[PDB]
Amino acid sequence: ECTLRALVEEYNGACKEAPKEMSKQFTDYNTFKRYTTSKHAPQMRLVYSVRKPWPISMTPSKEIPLVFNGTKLKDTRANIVVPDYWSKYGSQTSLEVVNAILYAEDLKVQRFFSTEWGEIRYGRMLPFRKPVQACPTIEEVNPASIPHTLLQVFCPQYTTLDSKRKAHMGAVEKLKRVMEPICKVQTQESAVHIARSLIDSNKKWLPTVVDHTPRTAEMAHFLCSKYHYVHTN
Amino acid sequence: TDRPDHIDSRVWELSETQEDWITQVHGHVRRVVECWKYTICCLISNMHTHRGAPQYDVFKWQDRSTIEWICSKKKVQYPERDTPDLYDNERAVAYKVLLVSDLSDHSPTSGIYHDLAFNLEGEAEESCALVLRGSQLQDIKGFLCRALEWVVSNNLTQEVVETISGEAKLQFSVGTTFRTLLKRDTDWDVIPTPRVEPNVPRIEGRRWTQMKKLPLLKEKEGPPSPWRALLLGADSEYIVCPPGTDQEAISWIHSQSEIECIRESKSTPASVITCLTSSLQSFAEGNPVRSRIHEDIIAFGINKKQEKKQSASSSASGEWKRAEYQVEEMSLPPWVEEEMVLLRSDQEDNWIELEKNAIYTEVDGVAEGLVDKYIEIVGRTKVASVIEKWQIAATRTFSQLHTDRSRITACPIITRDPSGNCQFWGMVLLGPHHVKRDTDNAPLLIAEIMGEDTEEKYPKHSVFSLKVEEKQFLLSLKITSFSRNKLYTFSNIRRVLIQPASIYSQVVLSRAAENNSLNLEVNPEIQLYLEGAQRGMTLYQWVRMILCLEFLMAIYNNPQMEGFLANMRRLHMSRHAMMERRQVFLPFGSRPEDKVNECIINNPIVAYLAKGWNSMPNVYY
Amino acid sequence: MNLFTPLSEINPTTTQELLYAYTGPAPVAYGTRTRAVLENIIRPYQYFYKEPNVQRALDIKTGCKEPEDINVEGPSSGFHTASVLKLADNFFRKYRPAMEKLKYWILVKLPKLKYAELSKGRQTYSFIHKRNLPAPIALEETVEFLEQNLRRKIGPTLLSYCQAIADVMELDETTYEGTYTIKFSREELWDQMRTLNTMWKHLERGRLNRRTIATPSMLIRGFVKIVEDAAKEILENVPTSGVPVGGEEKLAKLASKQTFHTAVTGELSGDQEKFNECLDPDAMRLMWTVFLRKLGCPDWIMELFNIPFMVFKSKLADMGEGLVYTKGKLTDRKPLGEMPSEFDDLVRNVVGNSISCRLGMFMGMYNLTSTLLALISIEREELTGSHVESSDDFIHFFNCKTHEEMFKQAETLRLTLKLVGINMSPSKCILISPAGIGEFNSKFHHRDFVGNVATELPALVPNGTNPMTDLAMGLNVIKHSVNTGQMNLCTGALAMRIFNHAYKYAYMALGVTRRTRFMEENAITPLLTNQGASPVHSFSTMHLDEVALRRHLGLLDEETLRRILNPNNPVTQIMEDYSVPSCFKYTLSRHKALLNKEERYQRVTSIINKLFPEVLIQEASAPGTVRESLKRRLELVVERSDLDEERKKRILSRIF
RNA sequence: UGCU
RNA sequence: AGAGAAAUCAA
Repeated sequence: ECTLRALVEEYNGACKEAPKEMSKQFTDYNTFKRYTTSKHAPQMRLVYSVRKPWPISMTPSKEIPLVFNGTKLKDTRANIVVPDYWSKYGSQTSLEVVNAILYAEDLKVQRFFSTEWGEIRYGRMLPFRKPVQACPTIEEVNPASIPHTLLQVFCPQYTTLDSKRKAHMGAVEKLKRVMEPICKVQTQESAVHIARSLIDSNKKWLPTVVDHTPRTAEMAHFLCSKYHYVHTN
Repeated sequence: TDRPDHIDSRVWELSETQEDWITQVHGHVRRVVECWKYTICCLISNMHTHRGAPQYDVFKWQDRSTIEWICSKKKVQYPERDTPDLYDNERAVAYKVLLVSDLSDHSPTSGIYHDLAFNLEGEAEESCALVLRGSQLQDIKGFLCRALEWVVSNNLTQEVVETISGEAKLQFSVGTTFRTLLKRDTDWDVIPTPRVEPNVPRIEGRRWTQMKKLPLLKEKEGPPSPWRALLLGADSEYIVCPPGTDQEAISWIHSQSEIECIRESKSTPASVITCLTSSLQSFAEGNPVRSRIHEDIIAFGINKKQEKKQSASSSASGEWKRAEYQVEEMSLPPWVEEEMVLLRSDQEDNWIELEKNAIYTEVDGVAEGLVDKYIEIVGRTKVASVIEKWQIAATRTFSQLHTDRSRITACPIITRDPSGNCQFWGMVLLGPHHVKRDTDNAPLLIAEIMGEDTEEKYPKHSVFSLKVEEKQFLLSLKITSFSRNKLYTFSNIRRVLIQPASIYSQVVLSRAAENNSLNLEVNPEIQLYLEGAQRGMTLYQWVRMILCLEFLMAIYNNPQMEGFLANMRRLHMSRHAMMERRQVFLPFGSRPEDKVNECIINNPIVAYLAKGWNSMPNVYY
Repeated sequence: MNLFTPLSEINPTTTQELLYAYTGPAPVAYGTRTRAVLENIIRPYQYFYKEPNVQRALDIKTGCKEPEDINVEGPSSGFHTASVLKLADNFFRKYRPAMEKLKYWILVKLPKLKYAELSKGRQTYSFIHKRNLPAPIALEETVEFLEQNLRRKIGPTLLSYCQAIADVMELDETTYEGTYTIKFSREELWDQMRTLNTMWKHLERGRLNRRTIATPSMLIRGFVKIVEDAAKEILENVPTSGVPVGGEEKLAKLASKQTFHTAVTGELSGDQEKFNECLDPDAMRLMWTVFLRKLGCPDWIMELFNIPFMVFKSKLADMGEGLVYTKGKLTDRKPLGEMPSEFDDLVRNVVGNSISCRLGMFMGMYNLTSTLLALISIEREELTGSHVESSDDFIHFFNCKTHEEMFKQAETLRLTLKLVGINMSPSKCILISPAGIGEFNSKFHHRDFVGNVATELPALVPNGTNPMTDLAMGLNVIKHSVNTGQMNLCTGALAMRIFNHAYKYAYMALGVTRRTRFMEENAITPLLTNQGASPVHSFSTMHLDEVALRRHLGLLDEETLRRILNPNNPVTQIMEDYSVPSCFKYTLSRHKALLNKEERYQRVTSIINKLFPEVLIQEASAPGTVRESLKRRLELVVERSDLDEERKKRILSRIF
């Protein structure tokens, strides 16, 4: 497949252009993955960046330059309205593509609109914060075994016997069934982020007046407070 | 560090990284032993072919994924630490090179893989000798005997033996030269071992004195503080304009206007009105940015740094001395109460138009109802209009303060009522700003509409008379250089509504908690120390004054205000404790008011807060 | 101020958040830090003795002092050695499980620490270019320097990095050849390792005077990292520590404990005066040595724990640009020593542009270790109360029987902190005898309720990047503020509305704009919040992505849904983003010898990111260099392909 | 050149 | 000029 020759040519280019850089140790990756001379925050410049005449940088593609006096292509940089042009009079994709491009978001939304809420009643409750699991997970996976579960899900061949041993079985297969369509449509970084978010059991400090299940702990900024408490299903 | 002469350079380079040798006990020896094992593996696996494939493939000192690939094809798997050094395809068995000083202890290590025990002097174990060919035994013997004279040449004997005996141990080594450097600025060694006998001396201390009376903050004396905020605030007004864009309103105003000075200040010469008129014309012809006129030099202080430096150099006289900076002491101005009263005045418009969020749960309805009622409480107020004016002015000033233009930019302060009529709050005038740092100040010429004129409150503002269709309004004009960070933080002045909203929300929710039903219409009686005595007042008015005072504390924020508030929080806590009939005790040299009094210099609202504190009872008993 | 003190239906402590300056410019520091740093340096020498004797006090190597030398009235700088031994022994004897975790950390977790985490730090002064640089750049500079000087490859572990730092110091001469070669001596390298870069602390609130912050060099940051990880491991298991893990339950639990009615309660809330400039590094050396000795730890562990503080005792704090001198109206910038000033005592400590300082410390370093020094002091038989310590701020709980014995315990607490160099501020510590009213860090306590009050208002603005990600960021920040108790129903909803309005304005969608006027002229109805449509989120919906909500409620319908989420869109083709890749997930359009190095590192990162799918899930742990690892992985991935062997060797023939 |  | 607050901006 052309991907193999692409990797070979990129390897040859990296070796030719960067002699000393390739000679660094492989374990140094965790060091030079963040090598950048860039540092407050774009929040202080976004208002002017959006109003720049050509804010959006767009890769060459099939976009009309002038529509109803649009001047939206300079051949690169694009116009601020081309995302809205890509919402009407554009190109569509398959229904499966849009169904699989977001899965964890759908799971979070459906759990919101699936629970009946009782009558909110007020009192002098004093809420005390305990560390509880942030969001519900597809299966109970220990924090230590999450990297190995992800390793089995994404790259089974680049693993080791004990990596398989200290990986929670069962959740790997369900993660595979749910991430097979997601992997092919999104990038690998996005795929691994979504998968870990599906399996991560991160204990976060949340307000607590009664014992919280992960389902209840996911939505806790409005269920209980110092002056109100509504009881779930 | 140097490579042994009996080991090939490739093996040494491969060993360089395979394990961390420098932080292990007896380094440069475990590495040599592992190189010996790898060389043994190479010699056993040297140019031997079986079934058209190499007879021995070494599962050692190479990338792991290759081992898993080869083992997967062979229907076998090995974990990390009992990894065989080599595997034989002819017999489908795995081996590990494991040197032993003694040959009598056969000691089968594990049943997963067999072992190839070769002693240092050369002879092989009976099993490993009978399972391998003669040439392999001979050349392994040669390599081991060569390693033997290498060892005896530099007497590596005992530490090689203990390397063979057991697993590596981690060590950290500090040299003798670094140790002398480390001890230059201390009396103890690297590991401190003082000879003193552990004990806790009984030091004689002082007593704890009770705060029987609350401290009284020192009211400063001097000239009354002027109004030093960026904009007029409570004394701000707007001019109603016909509906349209900003350029249309500016054109209308410029076409129907007459300018005449009523009060000219030395700080802001009256000759800079030409710049304002020129910018009005420019922004009315469709060019927000205009060229530079002669009066712009005075208006924006062009080349003021160089000429002042030249004047200082010419007037230099005396001797160099340490810099002494003086902050002039000022008293509480009488206009703070006037601003408090005016900012609470009721307006006709809501002045707070924030889009309602969605509602899905019963909880969301409560929050939205509370927010809407809070907006109703503090919306039809002058302070809300001033907040909107500050938001618009700061945003329009900041959006044009991103490049390094050397020409004047116009940033009108124009708001639109629900009907559509434009409202001329004022104007902001950017000067040449070659800004490089967020701290650097950008020259501005603030032109805006007064409601009343007071020379003592505005000693630096120039006052002009404006005639706009038989209606007269005052017109401020002040030269001000104002920084980028301050403009950015004032562009989000709407955040000040949170604290009064917090207080109102907590009061309403406390009512909701005391009963068993939300009301959203409760307006209880809040008791306060007003004019010395204790008189109550309603929640809606209380929240309304809180918003005005917080707005003043926000537009007047400096090291003095933050220090005053930070050091006054504990005195507020102490007052609450004495309210709850509780005793407040202090250590020996405790003067809590001294930490607050140092922050009261010239800030008008710090002085106003100090007066409010002093107008309160000192003892509660 | 009388308006902030209600007398009915609501407590003055409940209105405590009105005494803050969230909205309003945070003060920025101007000009030189030289006066501030010289003032910070002179304090330990001023209060070392009962009477100011700075000139004679500039001869003390170890801050040990006699008990009668301790100033019970004013600040006291220095420690009592035997007191430190006894207090450390007492702190070891109790909380033994906490010290057991330290043993496991040393034996198991410490050897597995990598030096790659040193790249996740603050700006670090680089001794090569003599300028502040980002942490990864300085880290790789130092690693390359050690490799060129030690003729060996530095191991991935942090212990290997510290060992390399140790062995590089015995070399008489060190070089950094590579167009650009600069020499160093043992003394020069030692001075660079000792040098502490100082800079103004900006955007700080709650102070009238500006302070300065000092940062370590990469030659000592590994040792500091080891010591601070050990300190965090200890503090995470002791009940008396108010570190980020302790501040949640400790204060709330202490505010809820019942007390016998006949007993006498009490809370001491206060700040430690001159905390940074009073502690001596030898006290921490001694405490750490006692801790390691009573664990039976080996001697190299003791040396590793002691090197950081010993280097600190030899610190060369950078003065800065010099002191400000006036000749009337004009001003000049002059170093310390050229002209007389109020710091003429410290002229003898001037080394180049740096200054020697043995006594005292600097802020921004050894934050967690300083907390430990404040908790061994609490370990006394007289002190039977409850203490919580967090850097320079503390709260203490007294449970006594008589007021006189309570005052005796309070004085014992005041003096025992003085035995290690910790002076609580007399004007900042307040004791409430009857019941519970106090403050700690940012929390404010009244009766059974503890209310966290923020120091900085959440930035209710988009954080840049793209609308989809920063909408989620803003909602998450508001949710975090609500969860901490700072906000509630109405405050949270109002913050949401303010952020939403600033969000709609920040992407040019409010009012009559070019984008807006484009939508209604091309019949582009608005469907998203960034487009100006009605907001889909609510108070109970801060954790949900916009597009999923709009699909569930039937807003984005189906035809527009396909088009906006098409993966092949022209516009397109990281910690808690939780946003879908769509068309609105776009990006905006924004010493010189380093840029090409950045690009080379980025390309090598890109090739590794694709050939190794396991390098994102975990950390890169494989012996060998980048070249051999990539080549072997290429060979392995080609040989496992479905292609026949002839194509396999055809592909392998072009690899070089 | 249009944030209540 | 002015902003400002322990010293800078007014390239």
